[PDB]
Amino acid sequence: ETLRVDPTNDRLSALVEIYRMMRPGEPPTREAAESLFENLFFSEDRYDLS
Amino acid sequence: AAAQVLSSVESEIGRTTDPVRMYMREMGTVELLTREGEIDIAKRI
Repeated sequence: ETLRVDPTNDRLSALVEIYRMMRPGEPPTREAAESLFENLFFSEDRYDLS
Repeated sequence: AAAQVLSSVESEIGRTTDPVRMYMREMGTVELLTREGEIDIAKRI
C-alpha cells in the first residue's frame, strides 16, 4: 500500500523528494541531492551511532 | 533558460521565507559571463 501511495518512480526522483523535504524552496540537482542524502546517514563525520 | 525551472520551483516551493534562499535562487538565474563575455561587456561600456 505504501508503494502504491508513493508518487516517486526511480532513484533520482526519490532523492529529489528528499532534497525538497530537507531543503524546501531550493531547486535540487543531481549532485546536490546525492551528496545531501549520502551525508545524512552514510558519512562517518556527520553521523555516529557510537 | 532558468526562469522555466524557477516557475516549477515557485509553484512547488516549501512555503519558503528565508531571504538566503530567495536571493541564492535569483543570483543563480544569471550564468557566469566571464573571460570573452566580460571583455565584450567592457567594450559595450
